[PDB]
Amino acid sequence: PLSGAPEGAEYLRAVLRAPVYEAAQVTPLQKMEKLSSRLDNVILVKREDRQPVHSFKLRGAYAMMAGLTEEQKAHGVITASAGNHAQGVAFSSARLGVKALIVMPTATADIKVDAVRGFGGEVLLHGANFDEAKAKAIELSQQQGFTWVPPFDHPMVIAGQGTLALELLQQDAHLDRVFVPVGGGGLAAGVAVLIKQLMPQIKVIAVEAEDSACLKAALDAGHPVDLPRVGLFAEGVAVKRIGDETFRLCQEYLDDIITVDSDAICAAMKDLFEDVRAVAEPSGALALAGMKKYIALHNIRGERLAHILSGANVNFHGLRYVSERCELGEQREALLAVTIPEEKGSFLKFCQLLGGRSVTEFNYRFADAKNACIFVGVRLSRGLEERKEILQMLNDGGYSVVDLSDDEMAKLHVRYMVGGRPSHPLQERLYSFEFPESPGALLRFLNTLGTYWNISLFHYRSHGTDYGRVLAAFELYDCHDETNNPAFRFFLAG
Amino acid sequence: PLSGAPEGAEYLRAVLRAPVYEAAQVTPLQKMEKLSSRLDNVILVKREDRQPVHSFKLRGAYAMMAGLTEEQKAHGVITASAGNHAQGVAFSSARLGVKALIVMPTATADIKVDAVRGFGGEVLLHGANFDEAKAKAIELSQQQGFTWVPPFDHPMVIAGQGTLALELLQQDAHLDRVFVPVGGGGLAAGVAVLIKQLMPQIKVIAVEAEDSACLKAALDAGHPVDLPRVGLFAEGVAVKRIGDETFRLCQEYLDDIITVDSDAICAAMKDLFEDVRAVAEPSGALALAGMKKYIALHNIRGERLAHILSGANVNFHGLRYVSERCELGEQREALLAVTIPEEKGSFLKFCQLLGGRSVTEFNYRFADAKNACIFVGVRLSRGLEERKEILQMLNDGGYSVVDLSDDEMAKLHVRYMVGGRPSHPLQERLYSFEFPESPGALLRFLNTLGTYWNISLFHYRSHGTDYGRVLAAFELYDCHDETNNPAFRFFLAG
Amino acid sequence: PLSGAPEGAEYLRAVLRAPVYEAAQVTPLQKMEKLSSRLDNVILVKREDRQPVHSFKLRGAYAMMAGLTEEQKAHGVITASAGNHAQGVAFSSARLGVKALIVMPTATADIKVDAVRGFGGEVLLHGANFDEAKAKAIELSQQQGFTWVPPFDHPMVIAGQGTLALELLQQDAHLDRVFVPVGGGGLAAGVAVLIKQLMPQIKVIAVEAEDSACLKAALDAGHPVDLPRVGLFAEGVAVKRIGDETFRLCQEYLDDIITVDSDAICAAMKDLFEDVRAVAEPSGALALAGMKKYIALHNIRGERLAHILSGANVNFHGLRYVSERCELGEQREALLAVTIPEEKGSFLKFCQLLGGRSVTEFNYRFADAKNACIFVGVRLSRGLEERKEILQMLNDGGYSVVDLSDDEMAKLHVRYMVGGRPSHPLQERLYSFEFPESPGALLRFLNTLGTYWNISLFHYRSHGTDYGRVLAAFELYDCHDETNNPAFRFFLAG
Amino acid sequence: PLSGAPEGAEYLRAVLRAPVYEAAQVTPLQKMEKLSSRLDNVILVKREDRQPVHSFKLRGAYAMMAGLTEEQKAHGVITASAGNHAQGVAFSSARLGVKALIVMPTATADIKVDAVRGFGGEVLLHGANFDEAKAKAIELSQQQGFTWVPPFDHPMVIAGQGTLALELLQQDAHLDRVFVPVGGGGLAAGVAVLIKQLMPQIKVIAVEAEDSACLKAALDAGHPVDLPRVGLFAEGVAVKRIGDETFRLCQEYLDDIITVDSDAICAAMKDLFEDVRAVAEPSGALALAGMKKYIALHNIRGERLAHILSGANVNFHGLRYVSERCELGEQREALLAVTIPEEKGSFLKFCQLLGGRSVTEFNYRFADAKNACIFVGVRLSRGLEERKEILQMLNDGGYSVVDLSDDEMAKLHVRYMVGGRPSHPLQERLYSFEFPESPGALLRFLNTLGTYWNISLFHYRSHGTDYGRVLAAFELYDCHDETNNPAFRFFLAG
Repeated sequence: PLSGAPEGAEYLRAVLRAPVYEAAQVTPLQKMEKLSSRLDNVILVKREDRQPVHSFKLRGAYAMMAGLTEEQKAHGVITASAGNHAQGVAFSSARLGVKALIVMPTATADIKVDAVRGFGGEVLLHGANFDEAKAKAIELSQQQGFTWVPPFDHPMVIAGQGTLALELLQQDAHLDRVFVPVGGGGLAAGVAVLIKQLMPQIKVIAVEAEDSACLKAALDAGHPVDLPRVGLFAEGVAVKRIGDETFRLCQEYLDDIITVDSDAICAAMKDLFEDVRAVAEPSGALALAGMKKYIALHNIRGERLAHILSGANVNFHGLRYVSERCELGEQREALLAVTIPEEKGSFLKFCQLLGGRSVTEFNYRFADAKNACIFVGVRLSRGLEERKEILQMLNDGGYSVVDLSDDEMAKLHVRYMVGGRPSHPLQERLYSFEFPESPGALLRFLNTLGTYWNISLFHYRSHGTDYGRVLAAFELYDCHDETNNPAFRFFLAG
Repeated sequence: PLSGAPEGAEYLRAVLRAPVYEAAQVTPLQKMEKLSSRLDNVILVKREDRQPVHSFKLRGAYAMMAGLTEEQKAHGVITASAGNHAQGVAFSSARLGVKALIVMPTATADIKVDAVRGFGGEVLLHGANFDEAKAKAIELSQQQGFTWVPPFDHPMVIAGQGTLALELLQQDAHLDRVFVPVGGGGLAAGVAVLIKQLMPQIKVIAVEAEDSACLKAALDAGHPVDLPRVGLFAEGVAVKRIGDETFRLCQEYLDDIITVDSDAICAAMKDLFEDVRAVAEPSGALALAGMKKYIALHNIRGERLAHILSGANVNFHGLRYVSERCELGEQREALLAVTIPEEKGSFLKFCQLLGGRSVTEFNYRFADAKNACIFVGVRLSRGLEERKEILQMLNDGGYSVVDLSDDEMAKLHVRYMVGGRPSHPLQERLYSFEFPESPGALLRFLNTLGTYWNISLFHYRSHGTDYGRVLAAFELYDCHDETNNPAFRFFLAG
Repeated sequence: PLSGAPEGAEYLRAVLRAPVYEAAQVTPLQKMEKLSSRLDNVILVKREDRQPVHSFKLRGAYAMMAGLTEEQKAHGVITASAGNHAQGVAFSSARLGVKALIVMPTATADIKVDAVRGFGGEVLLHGANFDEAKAKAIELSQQQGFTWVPPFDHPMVIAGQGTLALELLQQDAHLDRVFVPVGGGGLAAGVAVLIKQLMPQIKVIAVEAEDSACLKAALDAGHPVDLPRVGLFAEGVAVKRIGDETFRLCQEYLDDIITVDSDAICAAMKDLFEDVRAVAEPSGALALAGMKKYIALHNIRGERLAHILSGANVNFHGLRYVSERCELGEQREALLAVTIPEEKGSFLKFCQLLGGRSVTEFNYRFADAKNACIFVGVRLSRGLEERKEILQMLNDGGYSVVDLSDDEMAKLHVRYMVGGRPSHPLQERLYSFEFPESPGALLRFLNTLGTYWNISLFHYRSHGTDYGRVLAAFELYDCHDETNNPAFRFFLAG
Repeated sequence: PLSGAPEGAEYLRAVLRAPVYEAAQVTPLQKMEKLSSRLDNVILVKREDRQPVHSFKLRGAYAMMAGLTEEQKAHGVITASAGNHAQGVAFSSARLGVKALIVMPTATADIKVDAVRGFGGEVLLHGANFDEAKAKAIELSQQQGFTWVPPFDHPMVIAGQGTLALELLQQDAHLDRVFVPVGGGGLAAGVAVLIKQLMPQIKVIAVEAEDSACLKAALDAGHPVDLPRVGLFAEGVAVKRIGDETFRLCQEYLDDIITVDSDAICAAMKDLFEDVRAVAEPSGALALAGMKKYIALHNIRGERLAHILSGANVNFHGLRYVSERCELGEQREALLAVTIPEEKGSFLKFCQLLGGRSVTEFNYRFADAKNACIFVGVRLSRGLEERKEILQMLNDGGYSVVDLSDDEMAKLHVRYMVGGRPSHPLQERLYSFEFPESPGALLRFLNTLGTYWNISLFHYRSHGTDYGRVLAAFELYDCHDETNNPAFRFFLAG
């Protein structure tokens, strides 16, 4: 049984002896083909999302729990967590045949609670926050003799995580460098100590989120230190203080460290989905984000580089924020302020020039009696090249257009704010419409709507798929009368 | 070699003889634990996204291509597709050692083109649309002797898809019913003919998208018929006419058919991600959406039910639309019209009552000199129960609140339209702000901003994670002066 | 639950549903490369010796036992067997978690008893013979409620054995014919009924030992019949009466039957060891022996032919008889009666002509004062061709030699009988010798022994490896005085 | 590329990088249940007979050949061998896509030649012996540029063999000691250097055949030395001189060495067959024979001990010698000199007392007119206990019996020599007989034969199975007249 501050050879022995395959499985090491071509390196991903709990954490939990005494196992284990560690402990306890109590705050989402219960753990809801949940777990440990299972700061947890690197070196014995995400440091400590026993020429690089960089803080100070604040986007690495034993190993065996911001994590999440069709949680894509930054910083080319996709436990709706952040750094649409006359038919005449393109925004509220201003978005497939062709076509067609595609406020805020109330109150009626979405679908809708009615409001927000949905007001194809809709009355009526 | 209209026993023999495991692999059959508990059935998912091309289509393509003569193989194969069939053909041709030409429209996204090239196919860009690409492929087939590889309407393609059902019946020999998505019918034809040879008591149910229901149309008419229109949300099943041979088999061996709308497909995509952490493309989640509708329609309980996750090739950014549609049928936020005085400090005083909750929207534009109206969104974790508690707390605090949470126009349109131009022009300056996102973060920002300045515009749209980003205008923490921003000038300035 | 006389489609369903992989495993189907080349067919072996009990029998036992009711399982199972069925039942009961009592005669070898105990069965030693063991098992079944597990005559046992054919047809879906050994008929019934449901064009041929041919007897009579006698060489098929339900299926679904003698089984055992390095028990090589006979009888060429290596439970010492029988049909040695003078040095002079060959026999006892007769064996590597060269060389050297290589009595008996007592009593002393075995080793020993002593007895029996061991008597290199050895006194002394 | 005399860390790196799984496979590590119980240790066998060439040798050959330059690979490889190394080289060259020439003596058995050709090597028959074959291979290496592939003395061959130990330590990370057979030392060098890098507390023990102990000789001298002679029973370890580089590693990293004789190897071969139903060639069972000797020498108990079953390439007929040697150290039969009167019926009356036992020998030739002496063998199942019961029963029945069961000359020689010529010439006729073999079968034959005829010769040699075969002569049930058989005339006639 490993205790205290083991030597490197002792950690190697414990990694080899850790019975993790009673619960965990050997996960694939896959080449990222598109990113490898773009970045001129062989980039490999270690797919720990393929574990039954969708993260690496069952490795360390099983290794530590399997190493307990028979009396400790008879008295049960306990931890405090609503996340990946809780699932790892619950699953391991089902595989070992040991009682596991997991304490989580009372406000924990039911889906997280049932996930842990489904893996085999007994759950106790207690506490206004994580700190109160952990205090209760520790008190129950004292009163009832449960053994606390730590998320990272324990030699047997570290040895368990080290089994991932023992697989890695046998799946590609020609690796040059390995990138590892760092929360409390158990994964990085285990990977680094094992690699440096077997193939010490391999470089091991820690990656932290810049707003949750407790390892970097500790390295700068020479010892663990508390972060005042921790960003919450990447939950798995949202750790304020590095572990004592994980720090000892990371300080000794890591070769480098790099930090990245949340938008870089977002772009790495999209990379992983496009290349290997894997969803990574933000902490699971952190190591790739660091690798990409490191490749550019050091002009790395021609090497074999691996990162750990450490987990996939992210809520489906969380991917909307990630995609919205990725779009800001991409060129998927043109954003235009188009000034056209307030004459009936002008909207149709403009859209006729857009032709068979996918319109993503077409937003307007009456203001000036002479000229309407429309916020127009157009899907692009060829980026700036295509944006310029649309601008040139609109100019050759005699339209006054201001390009807003690089306007940060348009991209971040104003695209969600076009509309509001008219300059003076209008006698208008309000209608919603729906049509199948295809290139030219808005054009054909406007052609059908015609010129008889003066439009005083228009909202159309489309991702380019499925159905287009229009809100329009007219002064005095599914279609529904929305006149005097309460939301209109409070925020759009004059 | 199967030709024409084979008997059921001949299809069974061809399924057993199809050498698909030279390219495809046996995919897992997994229990959906959460959905099984909610719907009181054992619900199983066949994970064809685990194929190397992330769909089932390599099965039929390899079986057909492996069955060609040596001279046909020497002259190469050809198809027209930018999607899952193209990848299946390209991958099979690399495994068989045969030249494959794939013709795709010239406007095909580069990522789709490189995916096919990466699987081993030669790509020819030709045509303004799919029909022109297919005409060129057929002409090249005539001129140069390439053998056309059809996406569904061929007995050896059908037999190849049938290998999926041969695995299925050995992975759970106690299944009650199997649900299958239908595009052109090759998958359903192969699954149904095989199941009815081996275990005919199993029910096989076709699932179509209601806006792409060519099998249902053909069943109603008694023969294949052209759909006038096909919805494009579910690309893999966007087929206007059922196959001749697939129709013969589906008419004879299917037990039922059901259709579903796009929002049901969206909800099934979220189900699959939450239960087995798999991303399905819309066609890949179609069968589950049908199964859920069928369970309710027929009060099915206590049965073992399987569906095919047929593919995972959906663009990452496409998940934003899916999530936005899912949210409309859920209770994740309260939407409020809050009327508060136009006195400095009123925004802070209201937010102080909201306390440590996650605000998702806080949007305002000056209108009336006496009362401001704010569009407020609040994240919920306990649904309508929690919504009512917030309403009651706001009422007990003396605020005039209109609940907009069930207002379809607020949910679909007005939440993207609050702002616009003031009732008269104002002397104002515009600033953007950013702060780390956490419960109470907007409150602490407003507390810091203080009461010195009269706010005339406020926009704050948050998913509740990472960083909060505010746009505010003031009449005469990262912070940037945005005064006279062009997007503001055209759409927000008075 | 299958009962009575199920239809073919019901057996197919039960084969698919039999949960055999909780105990048994998918076994390899291997090409026999050397035999395929010699016999001009693709000959494949299904390796049921790779099951944990080294025979197929765990398939049927697990399928039947898993299908019992909860009350039957609670009361336990029982059978009577000291062989492969006992092991199958014991192993299945350990996997199912059910009590299994196995009754075996009291004289059962300890190694068979401990094998069954080691697989997880409780063993009761009872009875002077198998019939008394079975009567006790049946009585215990009545008194204590154990469910009898039959070795073959039960629909669920048959369905269990059928899983082997379900694997077979997926491992080579292009098979032409399958050969199956028949004891009581459970294996053949299961294989035939399954194959004829899935690929009825495949021919299924039963193979019986000619001295244990109860299926052939039953087919000739039209119903099960008792054999008066059963040969005991092939224990697994030593069955006097075909099963009732196995007969029904074999009569309906088999295409042919063939019988073979024990020497053919012996040759098939050697074939299997030489080609795939597998040891088959006699019943496990029976199907191959039938296939070889069938190929020649019907001039089969160019086909894909499979047989079942049904078991490997044969005692190591049993392989000596098998090898000795194989040698009689081979040309591995020349056997000679060499008449040489009774002059000191004649043995050495003859061996000097043999040179560097491996002598297998060199046996002599004084008889005639003028001419000695030696029984000489010589290892051959080139068969009759080499035999003739040795005869020609001996004749050119002036020796009188009678070729005994084709003498059946020399091969079967007299090679174990050369020696005995001299024509009159001699004053002799007896010595044993040992030397390292190599070509020419006997020659070098005789050269060292020299001509000083008159040899009156010589025995040397060598397999051509390791050490040569000589017994010699002389009238008045390890070496031991054996004079007045008791065995010499009773059987060799004059 | 490893060259010269690498450090331990360099060998570890090369073991991890050796691409052996392009040809070799991970082989099982199995507990020997019966031997573990008898010897009070956990005894595990590493099953290298499961490689496609039925020995470990493809590991080292593939690792060395895969590491050659492109030009070396283009010019081909060569070796000289008719055994396991030849197969390893031939198979590797087929997997690598490289020409391999294997030179073997012209007298090599066709089955060995075709085995190598079947694995993919080109074979050249050249030379009167192995030394001439090797000289030709070396000359062809010089003239045509083939790269010589050595059987053991090369760092990349050693690293390849080391992959076996890398599997071993992951299959049981709690091993105490590992036993390894030693021919030229490549296996032991690779196993020892790897184990001592990863888990140096594990003891590694070399096992040599006492008559082929070139490592022990080299250890005693301090450097490689030539053995004058090498025993040929264990072909794979029949090496006269240890390798230079293998010696360096074995001297540094081995913990002990032990030697065993051929009979111990024989007993280990039987152990392996009885426990795991594996056939080992003599070199493949050598390590187990050493382990058994080591356990007794050092009173080892309670440990986890592994040995390498290094190969299974032994000819089927070679197992007869192994079984015959094992029988000498066992108690499977009683051997008796029974003196009975020369009165018609005496043979029948004696056998009637033997009853239903299995007679293995019943041999007689007329000598004294008053008393016949019979050589009688009886199968035992309860060893000395049962032998004594038979002796006591025969004595109580009034027979004069001399126990020959412990007589080494009876067991080794005289059992093959009872018969010969009568004291004076007799008028006799000779007949052969055959009957089904079962307990009491000889008794029933003698009862049928009756008392009418005076028997002057009787030979009956049975292994107790299948058919009993009698030769008998009578003075003046299949049955054939053998009178004046030539073998009788030369060796049995008076």
